[PDB]
Amino acid sequence: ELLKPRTLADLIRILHELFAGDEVNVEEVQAVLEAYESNPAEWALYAKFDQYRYTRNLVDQGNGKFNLMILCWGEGHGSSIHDHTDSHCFLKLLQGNLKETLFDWPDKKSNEMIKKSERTLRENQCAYINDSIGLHRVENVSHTEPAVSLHLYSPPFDTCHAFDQRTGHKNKVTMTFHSKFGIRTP
Ligand SMILES: [Fe+2]
Repeated sequence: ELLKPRTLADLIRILHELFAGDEVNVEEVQAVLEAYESNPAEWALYAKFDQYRYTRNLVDQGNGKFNLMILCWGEGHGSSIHDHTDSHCFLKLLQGNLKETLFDWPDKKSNEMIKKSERTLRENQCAYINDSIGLHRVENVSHTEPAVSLHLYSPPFDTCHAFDQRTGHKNKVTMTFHSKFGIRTP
């Protein structure tokens, strides 16, 4: 029985129930994430920016079956084109806007990866990606406004691949947490 999360803490409680089982109802999880109304005071602890690139800040370790984290994107900060390592990946905007560009999995032949589409994710919207949908790049194209997003992955993963837009060639990247539970982890 999906109810509106009153706060980030409440959202976290609800996610624990939604992942209590072995499977994931994606539309339910997306609906719940979207229904949470971003309250900057509730997530200020996790919103740790870096001047040069976006940061990943662990919020909740889940129950074995998922991770929840907050990503902070300075003006002009973006990601590589990348996958999500056979996991569900939900992205909800907490502040500002991000541009998401979608790409197809490349062919083994070296070739330019051409975008299949792009959209602007706006405050409070929750997007979903998984490998069956494709690859994406996410960027804060704003010149004046930082962005903050809330990400949920299941199962958790700490490696992914970055793709070279010119060739489609991939390289494994190990993902790191800038902070965990509000504590900077260098
Ligand atoms: Fe991503």
